[PDB]
Amino acid sequence: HMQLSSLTAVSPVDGRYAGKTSSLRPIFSEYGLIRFRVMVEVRWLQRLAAHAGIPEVAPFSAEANALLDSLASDFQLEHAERIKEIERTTNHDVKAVEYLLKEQAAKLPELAAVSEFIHFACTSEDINNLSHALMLREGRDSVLLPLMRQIAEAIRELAVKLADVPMLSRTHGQPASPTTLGKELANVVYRLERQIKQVAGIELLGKINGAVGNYNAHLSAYPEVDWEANARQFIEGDLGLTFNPYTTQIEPHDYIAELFDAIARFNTILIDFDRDVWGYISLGYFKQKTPHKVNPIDFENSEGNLGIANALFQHLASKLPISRWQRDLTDSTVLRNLGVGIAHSIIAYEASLKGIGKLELNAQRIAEDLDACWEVLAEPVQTVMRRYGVISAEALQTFIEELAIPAEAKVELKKLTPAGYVGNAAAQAKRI
Amino acid sequence: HMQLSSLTAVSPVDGRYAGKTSSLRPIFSEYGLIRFRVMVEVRWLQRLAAHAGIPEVAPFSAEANALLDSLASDFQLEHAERIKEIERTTNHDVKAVEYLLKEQAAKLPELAAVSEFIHFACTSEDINNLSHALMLREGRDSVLLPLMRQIAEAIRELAVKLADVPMLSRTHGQPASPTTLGKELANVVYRLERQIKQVAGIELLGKINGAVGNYNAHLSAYPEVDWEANARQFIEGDLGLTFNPYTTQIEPHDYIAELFDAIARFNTILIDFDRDVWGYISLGYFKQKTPHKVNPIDFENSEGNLGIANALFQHLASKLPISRWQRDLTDSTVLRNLGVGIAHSIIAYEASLKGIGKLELNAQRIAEDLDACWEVLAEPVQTVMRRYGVISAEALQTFIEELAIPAEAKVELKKLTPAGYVGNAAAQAKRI
Amino acid sequence: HMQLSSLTAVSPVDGRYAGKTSSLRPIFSEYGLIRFRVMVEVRWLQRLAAHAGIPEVAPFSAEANALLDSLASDFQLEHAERIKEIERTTNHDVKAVEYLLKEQAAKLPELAAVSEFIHFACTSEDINNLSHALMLREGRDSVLLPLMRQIAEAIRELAVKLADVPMLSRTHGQPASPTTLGKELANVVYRLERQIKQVAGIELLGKINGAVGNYNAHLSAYPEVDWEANARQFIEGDLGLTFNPYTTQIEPHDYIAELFDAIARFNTILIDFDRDVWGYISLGYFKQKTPHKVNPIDFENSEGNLGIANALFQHLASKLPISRWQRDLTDSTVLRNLGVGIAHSIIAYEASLKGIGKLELNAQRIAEDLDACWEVLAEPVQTVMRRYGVISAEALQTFIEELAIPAEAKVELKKLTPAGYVGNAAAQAKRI
Amino acid sequence: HMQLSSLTAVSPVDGRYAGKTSSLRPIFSEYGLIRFRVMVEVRWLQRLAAHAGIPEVAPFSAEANALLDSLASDFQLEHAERIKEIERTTNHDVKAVEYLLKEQAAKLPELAAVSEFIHFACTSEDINNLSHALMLREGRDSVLLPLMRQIAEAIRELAVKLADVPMLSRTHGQPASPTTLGKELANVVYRLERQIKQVAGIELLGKINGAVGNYNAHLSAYPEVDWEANARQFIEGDLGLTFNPYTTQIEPHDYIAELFDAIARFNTILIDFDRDVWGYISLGYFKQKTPHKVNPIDFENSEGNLGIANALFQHLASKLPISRWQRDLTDSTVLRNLGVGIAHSIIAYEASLKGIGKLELNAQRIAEDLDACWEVLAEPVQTVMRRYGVISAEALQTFIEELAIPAEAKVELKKLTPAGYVGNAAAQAKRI
Repeated sequence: HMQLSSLTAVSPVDGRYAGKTSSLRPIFSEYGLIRFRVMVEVRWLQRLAAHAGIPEVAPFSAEANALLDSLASDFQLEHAERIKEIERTTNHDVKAVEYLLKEQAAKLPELAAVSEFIHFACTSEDINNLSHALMLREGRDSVLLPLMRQIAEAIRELAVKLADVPMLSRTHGQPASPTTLGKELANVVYRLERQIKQVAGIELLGKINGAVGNYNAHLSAYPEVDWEANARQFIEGDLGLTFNPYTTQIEPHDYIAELFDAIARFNTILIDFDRDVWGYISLGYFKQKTPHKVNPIDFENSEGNLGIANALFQHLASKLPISRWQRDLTDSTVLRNLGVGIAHSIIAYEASLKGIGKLELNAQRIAEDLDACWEVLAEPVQTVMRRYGVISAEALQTFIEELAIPAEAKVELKKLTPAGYVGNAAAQAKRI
Repeated sequence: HMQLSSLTAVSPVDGRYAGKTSSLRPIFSEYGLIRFRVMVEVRWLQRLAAHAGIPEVAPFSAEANALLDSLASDFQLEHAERIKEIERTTNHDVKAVEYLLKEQAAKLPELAAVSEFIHFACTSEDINNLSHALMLREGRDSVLLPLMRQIAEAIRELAVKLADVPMLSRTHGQPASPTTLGKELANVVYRLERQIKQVAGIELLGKINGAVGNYNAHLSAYPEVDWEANARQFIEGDLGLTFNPYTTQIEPHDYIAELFDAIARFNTILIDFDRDVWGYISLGYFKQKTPHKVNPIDFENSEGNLGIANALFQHLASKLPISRWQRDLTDSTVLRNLGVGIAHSIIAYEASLKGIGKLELNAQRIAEDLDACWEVLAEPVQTVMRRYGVISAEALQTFIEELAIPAEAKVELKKLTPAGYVGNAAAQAKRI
Repeated sequence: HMQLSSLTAVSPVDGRYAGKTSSLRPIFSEYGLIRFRVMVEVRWLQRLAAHAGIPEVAPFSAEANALLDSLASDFQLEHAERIKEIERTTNHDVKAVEYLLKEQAAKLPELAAVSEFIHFACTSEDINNLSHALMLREGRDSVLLPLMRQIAEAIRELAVKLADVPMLSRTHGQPASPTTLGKELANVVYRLERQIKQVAGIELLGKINGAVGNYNAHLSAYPEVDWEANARQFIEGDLGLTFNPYTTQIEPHDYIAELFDAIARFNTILIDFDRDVWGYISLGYFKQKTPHKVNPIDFENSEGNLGIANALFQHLASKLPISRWQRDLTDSTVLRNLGVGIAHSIIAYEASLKGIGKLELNAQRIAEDLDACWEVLAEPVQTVMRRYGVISAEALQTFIEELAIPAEAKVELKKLTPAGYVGNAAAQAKRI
Repeated sequence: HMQLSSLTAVSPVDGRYAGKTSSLRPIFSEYGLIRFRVMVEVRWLQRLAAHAGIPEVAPFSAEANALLDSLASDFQLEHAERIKEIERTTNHDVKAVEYLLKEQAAKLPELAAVSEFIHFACTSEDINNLSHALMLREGRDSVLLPLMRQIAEAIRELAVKLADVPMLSRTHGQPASPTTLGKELANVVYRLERQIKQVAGIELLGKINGAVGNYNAHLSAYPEVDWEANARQFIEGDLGLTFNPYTTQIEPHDYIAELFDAIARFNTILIDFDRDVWGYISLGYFKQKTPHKVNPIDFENSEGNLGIANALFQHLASKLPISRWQRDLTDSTVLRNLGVGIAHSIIAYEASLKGIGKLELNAQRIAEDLDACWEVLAEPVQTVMRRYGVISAEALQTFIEELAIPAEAKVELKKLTPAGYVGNAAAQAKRI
């Protein structure tokens, strides 16, 4: 038997790439799950204390709220370790959270007096689903989106820098009408930013409604309380999530599919970018900074990890929203992997950022391919001939002068070179 | 060699289920692709005719517009057959569309005079991408969304009808706090309608910008025309699509991934429904209308086709937005399958609708399971005991009377039966 | 409503590519399913006639066997059309096959006398599973494997032809130790032929054992007959398939997953080849026969169709072998698509063959890249230095002469050029 | 920042399920990769020492082989830690292995004398591909296959125990001809054992041929050595793997797809079993040992993990065998996940074994459903009537006596009960 460390970890998420994924440890690990379960339970008790229709839980003093707030906003590793020890006796992970809170409540008579209202009328999935939404919110807002925007801005900076650099296009791998290198990078920024907006806009849904979605227990004890209004206030007001009014025992997980589908679309664009840049490197269009070749390993590591991320995202999106009758428990183990596709994504984003920072233009190779391709000028000549109802630089001057076009058109056509035939690529690139 | 018919078709889309998919023949077949290519080319010529900066194409008479409008809005099978014959000579499908329009333009001297402006400055993908967006728009709006809404409304009608029918819940397959059958159906309506809104809201993106995205040819012939403003007017104003300002030779297909991801999420909810209903049938909770068992074949046929649809949607979403450099042509053959996942979806939707229409409540079996499960009343008794700081119908009356709870609580608790312990399921179901 | 033809077909299997998939119409269409159902039923009746333990069915005369053999080995479209008409009354597809055979048996008093033994003791899935295995056998052996072997042999011919052509290798897109173009093609042949052997070796499993796998009905009527021995004789001896002794109502479909996984592996190698050849074309290493560029469209069409084929193969392999309890009917509709992944595969194989036939070496471009890369000779110099314990052609001659290596080694090292540094690539390529 | 432990690990492979996956730490972690790289390098040096055509490396003394054998067969964590420290200076993981071996060789003048032949003529992928094959071999043979066989034998034991227990079948969820519970379990054993044989039979392929597959460096230094024969001897003879004679820089990874496809097929059968058992539990056919319901959580945890395993297996099988030209490096990061699908598989296998061990027959519920379904006897009555050319127990006795069948048939038919109508299910189950 070998002790666990990054050297011995089976998955490279916590192994080879442990340093790239460490920002997810407070969020998606069992520690993070425990952290958010504690937060939800604490806030639920505070909600009952604030609710005048639940007189059995009175408003808390500053002293009692200080203790509760410390558990919900300054959670310590020792609390999670204690919950793991408690779970040895409860054989149930959410019940262990309840008992930790009961142990903490025993420190103050004011909290001990209402210890039986911890988890009041709740089912385990009331705590779990809100925890998952809060985990996804923190992962999305504090880790994933910042890296996504860093990629977009890094590519934008290069697109503007290279906006005026003419470059031969390749369609089906072969010469095509010219563009600029900055324009080809700007195209990627625009696609990535569409998906960033979609990722940021996904509603993160939560519920709190008891065993099967119908507030049965709540209404047996407190028939006069509007539990649906309380649930919406708790979820939207206290927790800052979006309310899901119709559920079974579980929140149905459609929004997780929505979020993972959006991240996967961002990742697909980044795969396309990683492969195109690998190709530009193979052509010698980029070189090493400070010609020394640039090794494309960072783009390749990114590409490999994005494919794994997307395979996990696709599976979770396809499988999570199917649950037998009022639920089966297959989702419990699967939801322990909410951070794994995110981990492979952020490994890839860091790698793509590292690769982008190594890129320096090799203008000589770019110009070499463009000047060797005067065939790209057949298209503008044909289009000008077509307007007026009608290869080498030397041949172009004699051909154009013999055309039945206005002399002003011949003057501009005769000045045409492959590097000049870029349309409005540069203006489009500059304003990305 | 065997002649093609629905009996000999290799794919069941045009074979066994030809009658279920016939509404897609005007849209996603090669006929539909040709139809929309013709429409785009006609509208492009009309756009140039309306554009004062393109004086070489003057506004058309009513007579000339009548001919053009007939091709763009009353397209005939004979025109598509002629395009297929022309393609034998052009060896190029978009070029065959151009030649058909040139043949039609030859009928009127006014149109013949501008025949060289058909396809002016366009690349094949300018026509193809707009065609694909228009195909997806018609398929989504006229075929897919109506069926999706029919499913939601059919389930809503049953949910309201059955809103008051108490039913034992099953979590991990085993008895749980009761609900109503109508509530369990209402949950599905709510999920489906979220995805319907997402499907309807996807932007269908188009571009028209020449060979590589930079208007190179347009600007060589007409340097003074604002071609980007013209493209947005054509796409948003004339065609009613959403403009994509940054592309390569192809429109990058991210929006197709967005649309297919949304349809797939709807389909996942419907798989979940098909399987749950199969389970309710297995329990005998539904019977045949007009007890005669109901055969669940329609739900099973739906479930099978939804899985195929989603596999195709996932592949197209994952693969289409990756294209080498300024494009490779792998997307051309793949985009001929835009209607195939939609076809399997609508086969499944029709089957689910047929199955829903066969369902009739078997109240005896539902009540039998509920009355045989007094264990579900432990939860409300525990919760009431918990509020006040504290199985059979006969045992419940003696147990409750011995509790230290207010007599008003004992009166309500003693009246508890499994069929009565439904929380607010009925009110939630009725307002779906 | 539009009449069905290849122009109006929704799926390109029977649409744009109808001419490429027509060889599957006798096999995987509803016609093919019907054809094989008839074959199985006829052979089953003949098996009972030959079985001395079933005296109620006596051996058939030559006249009666002539009629039966015509249905089982010279099946006509009119019989399938009649079965479709009969199905309008039976509302059951296998029952319609039974009634067609009863109608044919009515033509001869000898067959009419035993018409009630058509389908004797069978369940629908006894007929269906054997039909599916026979469909897969004919599709694999008569269509798929011949095309797979054609690809392997076409690449082999080019590998041997080009075995001596030195070529710069590219690892991570950048120059690496040289190989020969023929060697790089030979590598593909070897991989493809491994998968061909695996495809050909899959056992195609069948069963015939009544409603749930236990011969219940057979044993009630004929308790003294060894029905398991009869089933193995029918399946292995009469039909030439492999016997599956343990099933439920359905044959469990694991072997279909085995077969589809093997075809998918062949297809993955072919995708890799299609993309590598697209790359060699982009480098100008191949040109058009009879330099004129070769358009790589055939490789791109192949690549696109292989991805679709593999997505369908993966879904059917993953979903078919899961069936609720003694079976659910979701497999029935899915198995109508057995030929669809095969269809996309053979579309791709034909396209790859067409592309291979267009390839002609462009020796000038290949030699140009090799001579411009003397850096590849650092590896052999280092290795020779390492053996004995120790860039340009002019610099290499002076560097080698100063080394403390045997003079015989310096003579061979000084003769080193990039095009000569190919190891044993040519000998490996020639013997593929 | 949080220190890594099982509590803080992002992936549940090394987190919640660390205790279930610990047997993979010596194999698939970075430690395991390093361990096998060291083994391959040591054995390669020993191969050169044994090769008379490489006189520069003489046979090793017992003392020198003792040191080398200790590194290759008694590898210590401290060696892997040292390699990680060395990698800080080399910036290259395989080069760090080379330097560790050079440091160890410095301990003995005999080994120091040939330190420059460590890694002689090798490329990094020569070491990596053999390491991967050896990792897969140990994972398959020492961890995966033993658990797979444990599942098969555990189900076999229950199948034989329950071989005589009659049970109503359910097809499309509804009553069907009876079977025995042991027969339904035996069906699973047979399917699982077919896949076990396939998993065990996959060839694990290796190569050792330098930078691009052509032995370029080897032949420059030792033109007279048969390096292909040496490679086959090393791989098949010294390492016990299967030789792959045609590769590029990488071994192409087809065999990894073969292995992962086979494991995935086993896993699909186990998903089917997990779901069927969940269903039998929901029906009350199994209860808790020592009626107390059995909670199906172990089957649900298994089912969830099998789906994740298969998604990873499918992705690696589909992506690994595609590598640009003579290779791209996307496979390097992906191959760090070789153990992750295996980890989710063994988590699921342990869970399924735990669930199987909790199952105890509830004969009362099984008999209750069977006796309430006399409709299953229509099939045997119809079949007997059909042989001779022709519901309740009381109605069956009067109906059978009125039939024109031999009196011996009526005596056996009149004795028919649903629980007796099991065909040969029991004999098939007993011999599994």
